Amino acid sequence: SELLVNTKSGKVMGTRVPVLSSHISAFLGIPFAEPPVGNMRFRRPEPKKPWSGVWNASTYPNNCQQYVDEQFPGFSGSEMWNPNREMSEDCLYLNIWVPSPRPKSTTVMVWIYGGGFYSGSSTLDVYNGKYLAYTEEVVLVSLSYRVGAFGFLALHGSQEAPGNVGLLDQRMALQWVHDNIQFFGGDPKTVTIFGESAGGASVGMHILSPGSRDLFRRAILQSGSPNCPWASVSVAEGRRRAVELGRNLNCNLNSDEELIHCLREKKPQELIDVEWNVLPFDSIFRFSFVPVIDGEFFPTSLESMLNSGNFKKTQILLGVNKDEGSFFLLYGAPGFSKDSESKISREDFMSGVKLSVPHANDLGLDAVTLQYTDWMDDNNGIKNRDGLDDIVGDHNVICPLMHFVNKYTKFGNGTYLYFFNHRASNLVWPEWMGVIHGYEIEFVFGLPLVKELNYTAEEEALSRRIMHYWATFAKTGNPNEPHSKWPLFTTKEQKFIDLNTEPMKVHQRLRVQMCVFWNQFLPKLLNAT
Ligand SMILES: CC1=C[C@H]2Cc3[nH]c(=O)ccc3[C@]3(C1)NCCC[C@H]23
Ligand SMILES: *[C@@H]1O[C@H](CO)[C@@H](O)[C@H](O)[C@H]1NC(C)=O
Ligand SMILES: *[C@@H]1O[C@H](CO)[C@@H](O)[C@H](O)[C@H]1NC(C)=O
Repeated sequence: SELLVNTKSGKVMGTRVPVLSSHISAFLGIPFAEPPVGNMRFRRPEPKKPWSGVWNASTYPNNCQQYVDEQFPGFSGSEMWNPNREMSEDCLYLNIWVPSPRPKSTTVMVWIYGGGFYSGSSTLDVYNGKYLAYTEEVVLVSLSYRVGAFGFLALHGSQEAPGNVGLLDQRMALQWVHDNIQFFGGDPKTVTIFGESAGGASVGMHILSPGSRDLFRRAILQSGSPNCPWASVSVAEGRRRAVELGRNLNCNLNSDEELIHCLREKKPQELIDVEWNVLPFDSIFRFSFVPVIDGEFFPTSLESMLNSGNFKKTQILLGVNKDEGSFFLLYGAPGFSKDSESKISREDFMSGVKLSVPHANDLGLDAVTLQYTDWMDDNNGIKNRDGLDDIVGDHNVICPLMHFVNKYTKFGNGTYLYFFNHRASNLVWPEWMGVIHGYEIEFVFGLPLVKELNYTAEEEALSRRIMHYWATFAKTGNPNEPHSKWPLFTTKEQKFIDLNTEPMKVHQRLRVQMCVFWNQFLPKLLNAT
């Protein structure tokens, strides 16, 4: 039977699922590690003990314990990202969608969710791999990993809460896939990891980390880069945040062992309740528990690794959306609201600048402000709103990604860059938010192919184009159909393409004007001052 698979960890039984008037197999909730509960909380994941009998892989697993967004109760726009299954620390499972009939050795894609390392679920409707698996005939895997303090509390030096364990969870799932995907018809030597936002930064981190490199072949990064300003902290800052968390739960802070023991005696929600209290500055696009530059998972600083070519050399496909910053300004910056056009005053603009570059001194805040203000029309509310949107997106996603792509391309074996700028016709978020962070995902996963979802014919065609670009690249290292063009991104030309419903257009030097400011000038200014 097609729904029965014997793996090295034991036998699993899947389920048939309908998709676009057809069907494929799905093995949901396959465990890849021992439950990270009790004394195991904060510890590195342990490989799953093989089992006898048949594991029921017919239903989605629990979602990891995480902060739940209740900023707009009942609103589909935000609810679609919240956990849609019971939360539990016993959450280390993966999902696999397999074409029917079962392939023998086909292209494999592994998805990594990316809610800023503090949230995300492999079970969201927007992450349903059945459309992509089916349409492109690939074996689609979505993994899970601990988020928040559970996945990233870091007390460097202790073996109890070393930090980066959520990245280790990802690595274990990649290892399981590498070891067992052949049994589901996938080619373990042709695995492409892909992810968005923190998932995109994660993908880059596995490209960098020596211990993760051999577990996959190619990589796709969507609106996320490993060098993003919010994607990691130093060992010292990580330690400070762990101590501060303990201080918030009235923990004994006499030793690491004292602190860790206390944190393990707290219920999941108690940790989540005070998680946002440990940030060092009032800021946006900053998350509490993220990867730590530790000397193990990351041998040296990211920049020196990038500079010396110390990373997996292969092909990558990546890009960004037009208005990456809007979501974060909506959730926090003074002046933005979901139901108004959010025209911004000069004063709120400046408050926004400060929330956006929290580490900067006044001179630095002045430099940014100068750079993004139209001094002829400095009180124009629309311009202030849009400039702030660009500041957030440029600083947090685009420029860090452009720096990564340029550093990578000097040593890689092929780069393909895109700029996604199509606003979905059925978007429930206000128009001022534009092409929002995370909204290219639904096209990558092919939801536009589903009639009831209300997309236009043009949108369905865009989704098919994107899915085929992603799948062809995963299979060959080139998104273009041989003898059927998305140009290769090179150090010299630096070409990229737009992804929308209009005829493809090739461009060059994506936001180079602003990224020279964020990647070369500002860092220099903050270091001199
Ligand atoms: C940090 C973050 C980054 C984006 C990616 C993401 N991914 C998730 O899985 C859950 C929430 C989210 C986010 C939170 N909130 C919903 C809109 C997308 C963004
Ligand atoms: C688990 O598998 C059994 C069959 O062995 C099935 O009846 C059940 O519905 C599955 N999941 C549930 C509902 O707990
Ligand atoms: C990738 O590597 C192969 C051989 O190692 C080489 O022939 C090819 O030119 C490289 N491609 C790129 C885009 O660098």
